[PDB]
Amino acid sequence: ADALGMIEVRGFVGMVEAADAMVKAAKVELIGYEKTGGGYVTAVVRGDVAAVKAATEAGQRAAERVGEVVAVHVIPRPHVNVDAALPLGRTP
Amino acid sequence: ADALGMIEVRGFVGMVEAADAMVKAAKVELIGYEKTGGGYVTAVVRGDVAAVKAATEAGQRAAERVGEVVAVHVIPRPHVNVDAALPLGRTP
Amino acid sequence: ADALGMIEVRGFVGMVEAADAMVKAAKVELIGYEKTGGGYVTAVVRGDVAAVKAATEAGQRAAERVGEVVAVHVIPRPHVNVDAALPLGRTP
Amino acid sequence: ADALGMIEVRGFVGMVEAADAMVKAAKVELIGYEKTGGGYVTAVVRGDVAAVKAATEAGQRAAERVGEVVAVHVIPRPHVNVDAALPLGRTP
Amino acid sequence: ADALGMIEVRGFVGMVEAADAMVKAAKVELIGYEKTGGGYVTAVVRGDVAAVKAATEAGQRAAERVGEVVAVHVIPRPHVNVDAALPLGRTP
Amino acid sequence: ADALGMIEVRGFVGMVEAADAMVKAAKVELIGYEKTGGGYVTAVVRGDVAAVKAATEAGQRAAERVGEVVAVHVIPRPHVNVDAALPLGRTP
Amino acid sequence: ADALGMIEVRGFVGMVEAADAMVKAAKVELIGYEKTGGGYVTAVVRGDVAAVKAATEAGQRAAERVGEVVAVHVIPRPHVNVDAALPLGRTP
Amino acid sequence: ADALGMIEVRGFVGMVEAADAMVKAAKVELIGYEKTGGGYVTAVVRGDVAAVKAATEAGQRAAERVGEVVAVHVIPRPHVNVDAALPLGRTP
Amino acid sequence: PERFDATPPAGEPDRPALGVLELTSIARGITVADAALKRAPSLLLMSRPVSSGKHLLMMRGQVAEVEESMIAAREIAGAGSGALLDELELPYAHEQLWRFLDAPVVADAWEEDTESVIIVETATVCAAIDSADAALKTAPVVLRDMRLAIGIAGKAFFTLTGELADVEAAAEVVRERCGARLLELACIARPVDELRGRLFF
Repeated sequence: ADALGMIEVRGFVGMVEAADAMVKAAKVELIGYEKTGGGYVTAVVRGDVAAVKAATEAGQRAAERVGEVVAVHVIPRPHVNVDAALPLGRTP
Repeated sequence: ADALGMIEVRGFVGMVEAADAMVKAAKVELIGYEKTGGGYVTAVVRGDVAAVKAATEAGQRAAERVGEVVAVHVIPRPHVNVDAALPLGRTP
Repeated sequence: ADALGMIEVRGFVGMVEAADAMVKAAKVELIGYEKTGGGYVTAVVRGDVAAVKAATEAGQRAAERVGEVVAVHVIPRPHVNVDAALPLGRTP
Repeated sequence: ADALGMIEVRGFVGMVEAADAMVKAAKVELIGYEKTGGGYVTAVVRGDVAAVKAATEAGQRAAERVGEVVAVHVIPRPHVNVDAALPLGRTP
Repeated sequence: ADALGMIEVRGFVGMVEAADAMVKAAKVELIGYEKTGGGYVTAVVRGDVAAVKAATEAGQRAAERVGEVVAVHVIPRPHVNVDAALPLGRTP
Repeated sequence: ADALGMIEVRGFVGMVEAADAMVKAAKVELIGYEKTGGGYVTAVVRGDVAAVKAATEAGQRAAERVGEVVAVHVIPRPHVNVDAALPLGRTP
Repeated sequence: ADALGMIEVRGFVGMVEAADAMVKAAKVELIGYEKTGGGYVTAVVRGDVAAVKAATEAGQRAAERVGEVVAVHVIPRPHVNVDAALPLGRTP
Repeated sequence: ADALGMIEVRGFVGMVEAADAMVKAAKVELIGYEKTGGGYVTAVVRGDVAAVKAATEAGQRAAERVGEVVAVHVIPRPHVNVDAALPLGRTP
Repeated sequence: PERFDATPPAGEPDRPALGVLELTSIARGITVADAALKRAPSLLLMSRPVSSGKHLLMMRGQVAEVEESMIAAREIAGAGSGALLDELELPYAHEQLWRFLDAPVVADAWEEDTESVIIVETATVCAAIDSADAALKTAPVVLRDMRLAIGIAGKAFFTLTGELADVEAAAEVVRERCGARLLELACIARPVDELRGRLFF
């Protein structure tokens, strides 16, 4: 459906700051977050590609001031099997 | 049954990028992902051997651009005990 | 009862390649796998002493290519308290 | 009540080797194993003080050969609050 | 019909090890072996193109440990005159 | 009668690659192959002179990549004694 | 099913000494011998994996004294296609 | 049945001189000869171990004067799986 | 006493291997014995204190089981004080060797087809069993009698019979497989009719 956008921070605090900057920078929908252990947490927003492309580059800019940003990436059209299997917020 | 392909990434973002590049490279079936803790997550595709050999070689090429890739490996004929014991999507 | 063999890999992919090579190289039984957190996964095969003694040294050779082998060890007679306490696939 | 003995190993294979050597070395009772995450697993035996004092000093000698031993300690009387609050085998 | 795969080894032992690695690595059909004299023997597997491409590169890796491999080659579509003249297990 | 083309390879695999490239280069007729022992084999094609002149120079180019090529030669008009005495496919 | 063991000797005398030492070392069965030409001859014993692993390491030690050993290798479980294609004494 | 003796010569002439000197040396029986290809031939005599032990050391002395001797060996008692698998003269 | 047979019955698994341990002490003889029975499931044939004060272990099983029990047994025996005198690990013992292990068997009669006799004595038990096994494998000889370190203070002897050429081939393989443990060998090429069959009496 909508475009996918992610921030991964080794730390809950930087992930919450990144999620706040993403939902303030553009019209996105913070679906939740993913905990892969070891302190890694991934904030996942999901909206159309210009909004999440502005939102993730604002959230990376706001999250590098407080945390250790591992990875930032935007998928413009996520595949239907990726939305069906991986927990991305639009599971049918 | 079908051939097996795996991308292990220390990070959820690189694993989602690898799991998207694998299913967009060819016709493979992303059965899911295994979380071994410590930030290591493994996307597991499973399909016929040409599709998974193109899929994982695209997912390795696309996951090293965003994250830390631990291991990439293709099993063309996994044994029936491997499917019966390990959760690889084709458990009888 | 039957002899024991284990491959511990820091990574799910190397453990799956080890667990495939052990059940292909000799007549063993992959009873399952143990997740101890932090990225460590242990494939546990179980069969008579010659088959597991060949299978673990084949799975160590096949698992050093793709993963990180932590420990390889063969217990030819696991004690009855070990099978009654640890989850090794022959608990009565 | 009974004397306590513990082998903590960063790894499942070293813990299985130590748990085999403890119950083969002396007459103790292997009650289970504690998974504190991050790769650490603790084998817990429990019997009278000479048997656990021999079993841990043999299981440490057998577990340093195959893995990484973190901590070895024998408690001859654990307090009743320790047995009632911690999962050590004799919880009423 | 199906794609062609060959491992030529100066030695029967390396040819048998290469044939075993080819039939264990993928779904190929070991149709026989060709004896051109002088100690050269050619193991010929036959199957679809990705399976034989994985099988011959597994058998080359497993046959150089036990001998000296002369030639490794995969033909994706052997011509009907080649299968009619050369003994490749598909002579009508 | 028809022109004659030959590729001699020390090895069966290079001869099969040569005999495949000769019949895929032009319209020739692979009548077979001669096994002179010691590992030397000779793929023998036979057809009209421009087709075999293209076929042998494609088979020489394709057989040097995979094997040891001993001799490549084209005979545009073989004598009738050469056909009647040697096994060249057109024995009356 | 049964494990495979082979000694290849450049010479009939060293191969007969190897094939005698293998069947005197352990309970193996000399199914036959293969003549690949060029002086290379290969003796093939077949039995369970510990017995053939002792038999071939006795036959190598008794065959280096009188002959030229080319290759020594043990296959603990040859696949059913290997026994169905290659002449190894257990053809169904 | 009786003991075994062999002279392997690269060449027919040295083998005939060795096979003459063995049957003129002591009471043996030239059962025949084995052609392993590549120019290697093997003369095989049978008899009790003193007679073949004198015959082979006369045949090695008489065969090095005329050709190239590869291997000389005497088996005092070939196993019953060697006479019944290898063409040595006592096949039932 | 039926565990010293060559072939097992139809309701029993096959155990063709053999392992002999010889130890200067008896206490770590028992320690080596139960360590070897802890690691791999080897059927222990005997744990017997024989003369000149030494403990003799004999174990039986499959090839991998005997090999694993022997590697445990020799990593326990050589612990500081090197009390392992000699060892032996036969992957497949000969069929005529099994019933000479438990008791000292002596021979009282031969057949008329017996030309020559060879008597071999070694300083250990392991060298005697090793040389007897090699000489039974390489030549058509018959093992007649065999004494293993009881009553003769650690030494061990055995006699073979057969054709003179066969027992001299057995003499060659025994002198090769012993080397320095053979005390002295004797090759009687024709025994007296007052001594054929009845040597020790």
